[PDB]
Amino acid sequence: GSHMSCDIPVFMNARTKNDFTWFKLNDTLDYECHDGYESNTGSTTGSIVCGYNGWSDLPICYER
Amino acid sequence: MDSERDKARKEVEEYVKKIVGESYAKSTKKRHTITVALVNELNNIKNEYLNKIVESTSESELQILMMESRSKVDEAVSKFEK
Repeated sequence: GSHMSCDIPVFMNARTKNDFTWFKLNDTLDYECHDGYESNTGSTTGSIVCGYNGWSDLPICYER
Repeated sequence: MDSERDKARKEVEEYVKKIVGESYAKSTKKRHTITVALVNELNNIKNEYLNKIVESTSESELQILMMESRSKVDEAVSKFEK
């Protein structure tokens, strides 16, 4: 069922080295911002978690 | 009916992808948590309507479902400021 997995999300100004294309519940994904960009909280990296709702957070970085 | 179902699936997916893309484009550090909530919701709507489409038995039902998906997506977006 659709609430049992998460697709790889769209990235914006960020990369991942994770090579999986879909994720089970509680699986995680690490991202890193492009140089010159930062997360919503000011970090250059983040980790996001697949849940019933979708992703806990999205790999979008913002120009510093 | 197989071809029509495929076209309907593509239309629903493309509209959701468009609106997710617009949500990303306008995101900012301040708006980021809105973007996450909204994008998850849009993908949930997408899955609901793709599932209805796959089991549909008529072309007119497909047209209704495409229209309903678009409306639900637009309604979700409307819950947040532009």
